[PDB]
Amino acid sequence: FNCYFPLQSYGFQPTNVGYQPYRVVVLSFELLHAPATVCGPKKSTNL
Amino acid sequence: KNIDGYFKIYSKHTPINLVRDLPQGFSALEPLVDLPIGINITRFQTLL
Ligand SMILES: *[C@@H]1O[C@H](CO)[C@@H](O)[C@H](O)[C@H]1NC(C)=O
Repeated sequence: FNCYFPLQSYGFQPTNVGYQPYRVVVLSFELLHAPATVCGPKKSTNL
Repeated sequence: KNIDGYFKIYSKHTPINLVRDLPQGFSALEPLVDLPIGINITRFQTLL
């Protein structure tokens, strides 16, 4: 009805500078007190 | 057991010829692998 579909298919197509779609990624880090599951690379050195 | 979020599993496989009770000897259960689970434990049961 008047209150209509709030979703809409994006205006891109295999045919479709401001209208260029950009991809985005985020690594949501849960900083709560918990066991470590993701840590950085510790580049070892020669002995 | 689980402490500070890291599950510590200990195991030991040794032979014995006795069926009455626990035999004489000493054995230290070795933690083979650490598991980061972080779960509370107050109850448990055996699945047979
Ligand atoms: C462990 O107990 C605490 C007590 O407040 C609770 O907040 C937590 O959710 C419990 N852990 C799990 C995995 O439910």
